[PDB]
Amino acid sequence: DIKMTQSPSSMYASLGERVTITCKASQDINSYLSWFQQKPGKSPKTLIYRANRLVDGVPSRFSGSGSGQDYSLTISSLEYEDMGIYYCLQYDEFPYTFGSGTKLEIKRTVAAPSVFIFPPSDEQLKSGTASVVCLLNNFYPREAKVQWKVDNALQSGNSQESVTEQDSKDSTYSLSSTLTLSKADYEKHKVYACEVTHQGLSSPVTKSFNR
Amino acid sequence: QVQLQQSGAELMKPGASVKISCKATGYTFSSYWIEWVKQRPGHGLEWIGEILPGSGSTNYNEKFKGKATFTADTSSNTAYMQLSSLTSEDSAVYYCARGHSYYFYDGDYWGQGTSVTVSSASTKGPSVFPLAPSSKSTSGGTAALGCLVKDYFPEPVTVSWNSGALTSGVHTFPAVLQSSGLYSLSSVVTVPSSSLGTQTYICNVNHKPSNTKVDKKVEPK
Ligand SMILES: O=C(O)CCCNC(=O)c1ccc([C@H]2CC[C@H](c3ccccc3)C[C@@H]2O)cc1
Repeated sequence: DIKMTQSPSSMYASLGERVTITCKASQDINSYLSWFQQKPGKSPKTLIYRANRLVDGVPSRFSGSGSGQDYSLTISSLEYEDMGIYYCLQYDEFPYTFGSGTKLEIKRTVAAPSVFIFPPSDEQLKSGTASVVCLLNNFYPREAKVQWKVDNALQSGNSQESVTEQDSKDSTYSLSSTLTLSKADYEKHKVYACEVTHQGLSSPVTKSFNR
Repeated sequence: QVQLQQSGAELMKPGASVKISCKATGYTFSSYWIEWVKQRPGHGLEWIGEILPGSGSTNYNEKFKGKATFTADTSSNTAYMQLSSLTSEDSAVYYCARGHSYYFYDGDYWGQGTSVTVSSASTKGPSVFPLAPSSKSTSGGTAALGCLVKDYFPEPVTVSWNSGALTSGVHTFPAVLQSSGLYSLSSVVTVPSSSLGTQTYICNVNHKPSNTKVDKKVEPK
């Protein structure tokens, strides 16, 4: 019933910045709004209730404000430990409803990925299956595009990507894309290639191999 | 003093029902509502409903009505949530949390969460395939190599390189659930080219649910 529109859906910020996250309710909720913080692998934690009351024990750099339909959470000077996901929740009317979340990550300078491609091993081929892997190593920001081409044929739906969390030392990410094919088909073709698009590349890069 | 202890991870077949528990302590169970929340990756947090132990009993989100049923046992201070007719859409972490009370409220206490995986898959050790580097030269170039840990169930798998002595430049990616219904992950590491001939790189893989233990040497070739 009550729609909570939370913004932005994600943001990159630097230590020391003031971060403001916005929640707008489709109707007036009389300040019955809470803010939660959730870090990787941990349960969520309540930061603010009734729009502006600080839960005991939460650092005062967090504050909430607003009334009516417009609310916000502010972190006055961002600290590394604040990275994670934030949600608002209205509890004025049933069903209580959460905003869709704001992913807060650490900002750094753009870094193109180094790209590597790996042919399936002979070990796996006996097994009858073929996995071709493409690795995008140490890049930033997160958005990236990976397109698989087998001879000239664009592959769709037979690949899956996985991404690491920002590295704790260098704030970059890494990503793997695995293209799966039957042993039959793999043999049936010649040129395997992954084309990678990313902001740090002034032009798409392709790494490929001939079966 | 106030704590909510939730029951262990559960692996259920599609179509079954599962009852998860939330044992509350350090406060008067009957006057605080117990809230239930679902988190599927990629679907943020969802409110399921809440129940007031002893009193005014329940409020459900019309969407989970029929899928979820709450109950709470006052003598044991335990609240329960039953999910029925499970599907993959129900695979998620489920949290209980203590909400408000007639007289007092000042935020929430959250349970540690209960993971529920719904799959018809059978326990299975993975096959570990090498991701061989291609470089072998120029006084210290930079090559990537790794291991593909394929087709195991259920999570998780653990991966280390050279029994843990190589941790620098190592990225073990999140597992991905394949259409086959089995999981797959890769672990990769970048080393100096120069070593590809000298040094050995073995990835150590452990899948406890199937008591699989593999040490995989990955060499250029
Ligand atoms: O009868 C009435 O309308 C309420 C009268 C006074 N009520 C309150 O002050 C009051 C009412 C409701 C709440 C809510 C706050 C969020 C809390 C919660 C926390 C985490 C996850 C889900 C839900 C549940 C709690 O239940 C907090 C305070």
